[PDB]
Amino acid sequence: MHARSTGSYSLVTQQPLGGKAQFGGQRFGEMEVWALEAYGAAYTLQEMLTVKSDDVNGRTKMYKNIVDGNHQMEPGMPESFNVLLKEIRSLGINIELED
Amino acid sequence: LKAQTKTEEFDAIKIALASPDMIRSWSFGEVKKPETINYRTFKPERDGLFCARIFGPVKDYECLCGKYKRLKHRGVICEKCGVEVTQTKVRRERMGHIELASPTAHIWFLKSLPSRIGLLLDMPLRDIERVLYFESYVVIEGGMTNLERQQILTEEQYLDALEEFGDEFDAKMGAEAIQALLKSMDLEQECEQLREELNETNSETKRKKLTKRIKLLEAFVQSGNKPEWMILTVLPVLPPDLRPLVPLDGGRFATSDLNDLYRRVINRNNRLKRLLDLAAPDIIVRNEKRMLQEAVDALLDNGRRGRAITGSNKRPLKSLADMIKGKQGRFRQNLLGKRVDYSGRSVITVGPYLRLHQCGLPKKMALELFKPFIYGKLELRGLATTIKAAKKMVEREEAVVWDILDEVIREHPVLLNRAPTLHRLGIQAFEPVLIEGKAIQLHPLVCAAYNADFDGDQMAVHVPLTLEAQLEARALMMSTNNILSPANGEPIIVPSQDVVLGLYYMTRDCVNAKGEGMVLTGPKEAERLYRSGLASLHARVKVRITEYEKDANGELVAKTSLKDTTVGRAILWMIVPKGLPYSIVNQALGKKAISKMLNTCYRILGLKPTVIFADQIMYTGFAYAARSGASVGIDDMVIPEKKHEIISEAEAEVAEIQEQFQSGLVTAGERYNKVIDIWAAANDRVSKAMMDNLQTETVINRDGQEEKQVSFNSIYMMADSGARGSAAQIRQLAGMRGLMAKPDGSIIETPITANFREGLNVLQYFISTHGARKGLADTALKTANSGYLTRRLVDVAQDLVVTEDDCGTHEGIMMTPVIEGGDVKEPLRDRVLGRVTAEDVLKPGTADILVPRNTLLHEQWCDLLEENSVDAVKVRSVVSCDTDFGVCAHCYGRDLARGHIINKGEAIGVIAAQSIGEPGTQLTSSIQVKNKGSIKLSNVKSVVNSSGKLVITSRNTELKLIDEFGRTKESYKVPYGAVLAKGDGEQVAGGETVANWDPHTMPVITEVSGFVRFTDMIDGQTITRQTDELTGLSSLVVLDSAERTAGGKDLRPALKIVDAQGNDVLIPGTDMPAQYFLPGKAIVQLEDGVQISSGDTLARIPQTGGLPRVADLFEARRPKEPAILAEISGIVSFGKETKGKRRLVITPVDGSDPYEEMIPKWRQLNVFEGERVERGDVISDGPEAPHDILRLRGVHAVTRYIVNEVQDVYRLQGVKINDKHIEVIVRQMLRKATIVNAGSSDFLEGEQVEYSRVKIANRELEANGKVGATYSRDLLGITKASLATESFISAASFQETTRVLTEAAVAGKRDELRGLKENVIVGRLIPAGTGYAYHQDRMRRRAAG
Amino acid sequence: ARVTVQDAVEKIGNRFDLVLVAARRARQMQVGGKDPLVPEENDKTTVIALREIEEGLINNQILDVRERQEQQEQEA
Repeated sequence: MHARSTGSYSLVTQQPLGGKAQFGGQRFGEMEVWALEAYGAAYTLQEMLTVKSDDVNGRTKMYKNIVDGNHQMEPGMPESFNVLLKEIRSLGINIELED
Repeated sequence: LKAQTKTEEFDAIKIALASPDMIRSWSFGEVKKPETINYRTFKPERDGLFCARIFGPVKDYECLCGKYKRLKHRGVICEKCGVEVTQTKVRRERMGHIELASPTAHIWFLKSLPSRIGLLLDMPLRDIERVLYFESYVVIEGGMTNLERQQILTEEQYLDALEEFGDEFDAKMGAEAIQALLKSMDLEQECEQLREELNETNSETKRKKLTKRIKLLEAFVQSGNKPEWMILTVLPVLPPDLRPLVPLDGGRFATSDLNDLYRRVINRNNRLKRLLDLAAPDIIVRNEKRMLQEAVDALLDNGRRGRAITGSNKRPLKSLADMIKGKQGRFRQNLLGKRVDYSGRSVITVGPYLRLHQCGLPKKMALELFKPFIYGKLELRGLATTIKAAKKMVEREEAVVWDILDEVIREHPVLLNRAPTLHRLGIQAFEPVLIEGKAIQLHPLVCAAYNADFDGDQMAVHVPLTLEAQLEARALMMSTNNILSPANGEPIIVPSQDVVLGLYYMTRDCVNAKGEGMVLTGPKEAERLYRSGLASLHARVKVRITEYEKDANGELVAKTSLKDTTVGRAILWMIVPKGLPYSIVNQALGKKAISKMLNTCYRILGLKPTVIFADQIMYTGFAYAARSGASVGIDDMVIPEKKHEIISEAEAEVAEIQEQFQSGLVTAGERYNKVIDIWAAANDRVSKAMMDNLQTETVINRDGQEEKQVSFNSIYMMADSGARGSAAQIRQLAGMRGLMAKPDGSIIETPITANFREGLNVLQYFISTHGARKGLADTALKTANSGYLTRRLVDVAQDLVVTEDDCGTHEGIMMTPVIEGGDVKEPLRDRVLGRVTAEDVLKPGTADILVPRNTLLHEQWCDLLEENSVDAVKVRSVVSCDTDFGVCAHCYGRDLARGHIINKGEAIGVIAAQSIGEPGTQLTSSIQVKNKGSIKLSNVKSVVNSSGKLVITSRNTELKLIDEFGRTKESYKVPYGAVLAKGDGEQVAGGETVANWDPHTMPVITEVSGFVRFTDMIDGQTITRQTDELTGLSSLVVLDSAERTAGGKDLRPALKIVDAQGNDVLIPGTDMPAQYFLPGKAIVQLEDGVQISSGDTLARIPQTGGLPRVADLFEARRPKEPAILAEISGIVSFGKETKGKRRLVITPVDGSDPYEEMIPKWRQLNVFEGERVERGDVISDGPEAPHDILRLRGVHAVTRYIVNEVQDVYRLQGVKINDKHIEVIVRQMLRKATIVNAGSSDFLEGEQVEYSRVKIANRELEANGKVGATYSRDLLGITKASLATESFISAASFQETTRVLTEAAVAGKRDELRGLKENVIVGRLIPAGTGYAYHQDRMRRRAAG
Repeated sequence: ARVTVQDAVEKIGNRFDLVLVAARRARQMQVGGKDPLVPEENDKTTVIALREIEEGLINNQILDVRERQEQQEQEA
């Protein structure tokens, strides 16, 4: 029994500190991901692999959000997703969503 | 709906080539000085990567110099250097630029496996490299000179090209020279031209590249791109907040080389522009552009140069590529998805008192998982001032906050997902109950589906924070929302063992019981009758139970009946919901019955009644389980002393057989199986020992001498409840265990005589030792492969979504019961159960339709199907579904995790994967007809000769058992020249061999009576005189075609049927001569003069099923010795003897002539050269090719053969996955189609089948009459399906990035964020399910109006 | 407590769109935008929305009406 939802995360990677030692959150696997795709849980899968503990700032944009109790967010970007656009930006393609 | 004036969501996404001018649209400032130091004092110099004038405020509304420390100041810049004050957080989006003074090419698009630039300009990549490395000059805007426009000219040669042509001639090198060339590409001129020659060039190396270039050129047209947009004049610059620079304690820097690369990109860049104001010579400043493009490479990784290290430090510099992607896609969508918030990871525990819709959660975990709610609730009511004051109350765990905790727990949905969860049945939703403990308690009757036991199963708890997720909980993931298995409509949770025995000791009958005989007016006082115990639980007592029945369409008419019933089942009724009949609970309880009871309670009474009833059962399941006190210890077991009596018998025989070998009668192997058989039969006698013993041996004095009752032995109860009593295990436990396999995979002929209750020796152990080993190994590895099995399944069907209801097709495939071998296994009913009828189906009665076309076939309609004798019905298949890129409900059905109509929004691809991948761990002479029916000879031409034997003269001998009804029960394929005791239309009993043949002989018999004259059959020429040593009666044994003679390999041994005149008797039906060719290695049972009867011997010729084969089924491997099928209807013949191959000239009589195959004759050919075969007759014998049957007979043919082939695999595995899931899987396998005919597309391009389906849809329509290219369905393997990914952002994820990146980047092909894996990468609602109508909104606002 | 949601299927049986709609209604209930009409039985907003749909008093039809009604109230 190691309960971890809130605490502190590592610095080298967004991966949380610990494991089955201090802070034992669920190291969510790729195949449980596929279980959530067997269900209609798409919006929850959204926040799951992004807003929950993956977006370095999205997690705080949710903590300061639920200290108000408002469960309502906008379609935010995985930011590194925003850096992926800049990846194609320095090559040949580019992002300029029109209209 | 209507598009909103409001800016709600960011719409479906686009991705295409753009303009560097639009990169100038991001002109926030120009990066100049990379160094942010005073070149001594570490002063944070602006005017560079980290500048406010170039980008923005260091802090929110904060000026560089500090002239504006006002978070009110917005817009007003620092008049020294433009510092427009805005929020510093936006600097995570600050885009700048640098005006290059250099036209730069792209070596990445050059050295990419697929030489993009080569096939772009149609110039050899070799010469292209000679141009970009600035070693030779390419001719530009010249062309019609000494050399061509697409050629090079080395330094020496360009000097020659000048001495000859200074006139109208220029030729520079590199990007600038190629800029000229791109500025002049003649796209569509070449388009006309490349199709002209697509019909002109007729060589492989020619038109291959022809169709290649033409393709991508009109692809540029598909987007409207003009090659210039690849030659960068502008250098894009990232937001400052994307490259860290932090001081180190002491006086150093702990910086991420992102800076040390962009600094390089710019050091070199400014030096380049400097070198041009200085106007240095060509090759030198062009060597500078080499360093400029390698700087670009330095950003990817280093491109494909040489892994650029830094000064005295082995380190391939910071790779952006790997840093946004990585492994398994990216480091989020991979197993790397961090330790989730709103989570709690710990082991689990039981909890009987835990209600249906709820679970038990630890207080401690509850604290850690509900804080924000409590903070927001404490400052909402006013029992805390600030959130930090709230921290202090929970800092001491004030009883106050626990009540606030209560408020945020009462009706808060919770999501429970275990770790070992591979299938969706490990995810549900519940309701919390405050538990003072450490382990997560769970509702018992759900754990069976979880396959989560009590050993160390750690379930992670995931808090549904948003109301959407909370609603999703109580919508599809609720405990009471996951009743059936999404593989088959049965209420998946069947009482396992404990609860079964509870109700088993409840409803049960006997002869002796206190009170047996009295009368009660209600089961209620019957309750107060046994809870007191003034009578036994199995006494036959008359109690007035009021059973009900939905005699109406919802109004359950009451029928009060009197029942002489056992007290236990009477109490069972107080739990039983009205509608259900008392007859179902008037048994001795059966496990199959007990599960289908709730299934019928779901059929008759519906959902609700079943649910609540199931819970009631659980509580009394434990209740009367305890009343049983079902114990078993040493003194309660019983062993027959008749067991050691049968062993005495078993002793005798084997002793004698080994002695037969001491003399030499039976051989070793003969003795082998002999031994085995008697001991197996001995175990069945030991069975008929302990089984009858423990079946009814207890006799009790009651109303007569001693009336027996079924023995109440605990063993008996488990063995009859079905809960856990498996008479086989039990009988290896009390009776002789038997012969265990051996380390080879065979069998040690030595049984485990001494049973488990009694002694065992080390000898018996080692027999069984291989068994232990065996088990472990297999499952320990099947596990891993099953995961990759589901991996390949997701691989194949990601984008399939049911997104329509009715389309326009009146097609599907024929559904038929798998009547094969003996018993009729899968019915017509249980296949169609939960599907939608294709056509208007007639009854066995003619012109009387019973099931109109579009009808949802459910239980009653299936009972309707079984009121008559309708055997074959078609159902609209999803592989025939006319829905383009998706499926319609009128082609799918209703069998799901519910019993109702499949809705739009149900992404079915992946749910099929899980449902079908689950069973991975559970994977591995003279026939007497036993079925009592009428022998019906279908299409077989038999005939009566001497002795009345109904011999066979056709291979299509399909024996059927048309019963008293007409529905075929048994089916037997009888070999050639075999005996049929009975005929068509004559009833036979069960136990008579009418299907009598000899597998050691395939006799060649005639159809009519006539003499046989051996033509061209002399000894030494074609036949040998092998009149054996046993039989002296004349026989001319035909030598095969290699043993005959040199010039005899062109001579054919023909048997000619003539009469007493010398005239040939023709073949029945045609005008062809009866010249039967005696084959090779044939023991001719006749001589010259023997009149062959109507079917007499004339010649005598003797002769995985699990994961493995199913895996190859996915790759559709063409086998070792592939059984080839007859290509076309018509005559077949030979030509050109063994040269390696042989001509199997199949010339049509009603088709086109030229057809002839090449087949090595090492196979046993069953070619009927005298017969006019049909397109589909097996030619050789061995495994088949899905491919071939698909392209020949058709999709529908091959499709249901394979799903029925596998229907037999899983049949013996004991699992029933939905065939409809399997149907969609196969459609995705043939996702692409290699076109055959030429039209408006390519002549052979493997293109999307549904895209081509909409093509022809509007080829028949307008803009055409009929030019439409008619395709041939191409069957693709699974690693080809994963290879043919249109979602390049998905292929790039697990395949070569560079490859796939450039693969789509050439035309910058738009993935509108339409699908599934795209919604993973972006993190947004898929266009189905919850986001179905959500994306309706989104798609109405994208790429349209 | 709530035994099933099959009654929600009787009115709005999308099984998924249900989630979307009522969830947004529960959020207007959170933010002081509005308030419920069907008295809660200690049921937090999720379960309250469920009751509203099963009876069929406040479904997608009525919710869009409320949307346009607020538009006349904010404009004037």
